Amino acid sequence: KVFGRCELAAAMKRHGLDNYRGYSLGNWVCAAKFESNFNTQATNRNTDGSTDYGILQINSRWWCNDGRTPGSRNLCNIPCSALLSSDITASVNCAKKIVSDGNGMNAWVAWRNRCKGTDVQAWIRGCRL
Repeated sequence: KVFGRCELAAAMKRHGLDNYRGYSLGNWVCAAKFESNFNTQATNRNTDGSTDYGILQINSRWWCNDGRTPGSRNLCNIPCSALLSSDITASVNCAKKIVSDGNGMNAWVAWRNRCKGTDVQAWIRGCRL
């Protein structure tokens, strides 16, 4: 499923992301934009044999099990296929685990280079939330 901007802001808000570990709703919407263009079915294969899954492009090496990645740690305790549902819940729950660590949202390369330090509140402007 490809989410509208405001539809996504709503679902993320509903799932408890606003100000989660100090990151405002706009940071999360901006991350999803540049990671996946709001597409829940986005996939991207990597060199090391791993794959990034779903709306926030979460990687199979540490965070989810796809059965195709050597030494997967599955820290979010989910099959990577869960990250490809039209329902964003699994991606949010995994994102919460990822962001709770020292690296914060810096774990997401596209957030770090496109959203970090910008006027991210713009990403929820217009939305009735």
